[PDB]
Amino acid sequence: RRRHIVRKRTLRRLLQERELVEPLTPSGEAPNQALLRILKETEFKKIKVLGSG
Repeated sequence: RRRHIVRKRTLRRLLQERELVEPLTPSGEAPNQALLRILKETEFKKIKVLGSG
């Protein structure tokens, strides 16, 4: 234990998603949206927090 995030039961979906979303599909439709939702929903969120000091 260290942080607060579902990892034990999560990996279960990952290990089971090896025959669906993983081989060709990284997360879903494509990575372009992964970086998009990350960079577009965390564009300023992560930076403002990371550049606190």
